[PDB]
Amino acid sequence: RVLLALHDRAPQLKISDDRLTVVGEKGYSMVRASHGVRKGAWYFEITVDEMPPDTAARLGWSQPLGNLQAPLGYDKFSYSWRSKKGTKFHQSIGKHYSSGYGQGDVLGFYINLPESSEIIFYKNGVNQGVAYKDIFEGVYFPAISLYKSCTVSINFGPCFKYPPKDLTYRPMSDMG
Amino acid sequence: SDLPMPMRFRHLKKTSKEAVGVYRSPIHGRGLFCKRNIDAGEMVIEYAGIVIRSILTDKREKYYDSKGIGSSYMFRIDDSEVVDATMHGNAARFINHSCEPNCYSRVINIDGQKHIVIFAMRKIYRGEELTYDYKFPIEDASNKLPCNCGAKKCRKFLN
Amino acid sequence: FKELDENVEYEERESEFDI
Amino acid sequence: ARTKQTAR
Ligand SMILES: Nc1ncnc2c1ncn2[C@@H]1O[C@H](CSCC[C@H](N)C(=O)O)[C@@H](O)[C@H]1O
Ligand SMILES: [Zn+2]
Repeated sequence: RVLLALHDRAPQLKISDDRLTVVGEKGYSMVRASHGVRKGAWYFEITVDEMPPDTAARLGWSQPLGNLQAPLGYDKFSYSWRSKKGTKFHQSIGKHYSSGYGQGDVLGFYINLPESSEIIFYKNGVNQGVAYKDIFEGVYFPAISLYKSCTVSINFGPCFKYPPKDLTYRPMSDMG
Repeated sequence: SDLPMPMRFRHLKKTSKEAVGVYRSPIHGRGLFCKRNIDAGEMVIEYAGIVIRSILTDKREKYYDSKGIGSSYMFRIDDSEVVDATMHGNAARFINHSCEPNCYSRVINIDGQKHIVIFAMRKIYRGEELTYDYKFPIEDASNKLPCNCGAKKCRKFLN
Repeated sequence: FKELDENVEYEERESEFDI
Repeated sequence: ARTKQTAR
């Protein structure tokens, strides 16, 4: 069963006993999921339960070497989508991607790694466009980074709140 | 009685970072050196790496010479499995060969999967360099690597 | 090389032996 | 196939 990882996480994150909800604490810190992917098309969802004033979230995929005490997308090992302004971050460079997301939004994360690799983000089921093309080769994990005490909840499947239309994938729960 | 092997092994993982260190060796290049006295028969370090089927060694060796890597870090478990530490491994990559080794390798069974673990053949004291007999298959006169282990009873070649 | 602490088991792809 | 070995 796929959860938020037990040790592979910044220790200041407040993770709930279910291992599916996480609260932030101070500066950007990361948590990865227990399972990762190396080939194929995979999907998972994140719900922003609570985003108080002056809180942000950068969500997406990370290789095992992504820095735990830094925002997702800080280095070459991760690609992220920022709640503030919808910016996309990779190697600490943020570029125009989409509109921002906030409290209550259910966000979608699609990756494709064929044996042409793609990262696509979803906002309440709607395709937000391709964010990254021909990404680095490696194992990619679902990952959450939070800047202060926001709360988000991750859903690996099997059933998603807003299954994207005409997209082929397997839920991350298949990994467990 | 004895400790259950999987407990021995976790203890190994937790402590081996603190007992061993990588330095330059008089034997060759770099090696693994004992940092605190290890008693005989104790686990020293696992030969960590990528576990592949035996049929994949010859393909990987050829692509390793396409990259010009000089030494081979593949270490055989049994007839059907080999640990490939060339691109993924731990400090055990640096354990040099000797003909009077203070360590030996043996295969262990932990939860169905198999590991290669380096055991202290004797009581090893701090400052010593850790070595084991590579036991390369003998080859012919060509492709023959001389052995500089400094042992009084050196075989004069690794293979 | 990339430093590692536990053994990883190589997962072969379907086309592992193909030209 | 020059792999190190545990035994002959
Ligand atoms: N006893 C010995 N004498 C000379 N060279 C040795 C040796 N034992 C190991 N080697 C060399 O070390 C390689 C194994 S990798 C071991 C680590 C190496 N000493 C390093 O500095 O990175 C072999 O290919 C061999 O060329
Ligand atoms: Zn010798």
